[PDB]
Amino acid sequence: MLAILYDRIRPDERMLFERAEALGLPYKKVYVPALPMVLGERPKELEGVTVALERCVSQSRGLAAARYLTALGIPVVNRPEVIEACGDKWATSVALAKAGLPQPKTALATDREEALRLMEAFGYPVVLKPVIGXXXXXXXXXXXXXXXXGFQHQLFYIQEYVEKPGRDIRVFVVGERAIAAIYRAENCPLTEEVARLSVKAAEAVGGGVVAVDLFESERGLLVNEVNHTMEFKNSVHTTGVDIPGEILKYAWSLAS
Amino acid sequence: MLAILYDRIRPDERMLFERAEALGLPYKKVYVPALPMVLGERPKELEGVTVALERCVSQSRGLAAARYLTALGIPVVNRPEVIEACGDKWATSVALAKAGLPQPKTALATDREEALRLMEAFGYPVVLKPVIXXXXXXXXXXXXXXGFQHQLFYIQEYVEKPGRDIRVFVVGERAIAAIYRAENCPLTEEVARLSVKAAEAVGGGVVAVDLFESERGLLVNEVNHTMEFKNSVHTTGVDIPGEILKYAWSLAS
Ligand SMILES: Nc1ncnc2c1ncn2[C@@H]1O[C@H](COP(=O)(O)OP(=O)(O)O)[C@@H](O)[C@H]1O
Ligand SMILES: Nc1ncnc2c1ncn2[C@@H]1O[C@H](COP(=O)(O)OP(=O)(O)O)[C@@H](O)[C@H]1O
Repeated sequence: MLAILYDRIRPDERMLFERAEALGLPYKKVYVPALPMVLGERPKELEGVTVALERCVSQSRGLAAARYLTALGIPVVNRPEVIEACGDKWATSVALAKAGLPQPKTALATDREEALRLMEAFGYPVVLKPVIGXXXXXXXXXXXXXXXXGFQHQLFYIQEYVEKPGRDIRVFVVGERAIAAIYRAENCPLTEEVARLSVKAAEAVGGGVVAVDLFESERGLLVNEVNHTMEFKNSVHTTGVDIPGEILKYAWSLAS
Repeated sequence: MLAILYDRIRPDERMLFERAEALGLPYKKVYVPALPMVLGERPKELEGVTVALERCVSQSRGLAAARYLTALGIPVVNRPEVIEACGDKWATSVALAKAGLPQPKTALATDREEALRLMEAFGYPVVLKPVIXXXXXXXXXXXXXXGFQHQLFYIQEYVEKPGRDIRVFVVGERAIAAIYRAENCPLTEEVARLSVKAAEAVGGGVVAVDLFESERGLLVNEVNHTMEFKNSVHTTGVDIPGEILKYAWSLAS
């Protein structure tokens, strides 16, 4: 049977429970915070589980649990590798580059002084984002100011400022299919071009269930971010697609 | 040519430079803190580099650079996957479990209350370590002490050790030396075999495997991605640096 791992119940999780009940798909709810994860001994709460859907709000918690499941030999929708490859912007941009996919000119610095040289070499304005878990720099003074105020110790994610003739698009990918999209809201009727780029980006980080955010730039479509635990409460009505049901079925088909 | 990535120069790095010079192995030093890492455009400092040895003291820095090198299509000794699989104790224990290797009974909690239940279920005394260093005597001590590593508690059983801790230096598919954490521990087929498998379990490459000689036999404790060896060279009389440089150079691409 299917196991839905969670910590805080959001409308998205609520919708997941309801669809599984209507679909007649065997499952059980598993509250992670209280789950004993001892290597070598399967917990009572996991008795009879053949596949799991990792739905925790906390990234660190969700990744730790996903890793435990792989140790118990239970398949988990969105493998550890995918979850970490997504929550780390530098990890994600590196994967898109290796896969030869289009994205904004991007760079990384490991100290404050090097960050400045790059921003200067890029030319203002420029953007700076946190590597884990959002600001346009106007000039050198603003740069210095922002830079002053685990594996993510002193890292600076620098990106070019993109001019956008169109609105940002968000595509919901399930396995090898793009099933819905929106303008970040109106429904964005999927086109073969958008669908194609989205699936490749999903594949570039390892496959699974992700939401790909794109920019409609003057250079064309560019990949911006890839999320490992997509939110969709509003998107269901906006697009009219049964996002939760598609997610549950995909997961169930990997049962082992 | 080979590229040695570094930030702070320690005796270990000093020894690496010297051995490369004596071996007649083409290389160049690369100061990471000042290296421009822009996706899509290879830096001047990397011109002519066919393979790299990641030697930064900072983990976050070393891992970020190793990733960049994979994007430029340059092989790096100790791939990103190995580096992170090593610097994360929960990640490393999970990998040893999947490979069916012996280790101390281990568990992980995601909140303070669950940590206590486990310590209690394990029985005192118990050990607690940072995921990325303290023995708990009883419940009172437990209560007192209590990015992707937010609020995680690594709990391990207290192991009785009739022997001394051993450290093995693994290069590829070979265990080349060992020591008692110091005397030289003449490698035995048993120790060498367990060490190579642990190295393979996290992805392979160049690592140091620390073992416990417990009452249940040999148990794997930790696997380090950037092994230190200045003292070990004399203690064991083995050319650790030269073995490391050759291994890397053989992966040239
Ligand atoms: N490099 C960039 N150039 C111009 N605008 C950007 C850039 N990166 C992000 N933005 C803008 O920042 C906002 C959201 O940024 P982001 O941190 O990437 O999160 P998300 O896109 O998932 O909401 C959007 O309005 C987006 O268009
Ligand atoms: N589970 C354990 N039981 C008893 N002693 C331990 C245990 N884990 C670690 N130690 C002791 O802790 C010290 C070092 O611990 P550790 O954090 O694993 O780093 P390292 O072994 O790489 O030096 C050693 O004296 C070791 O024997």
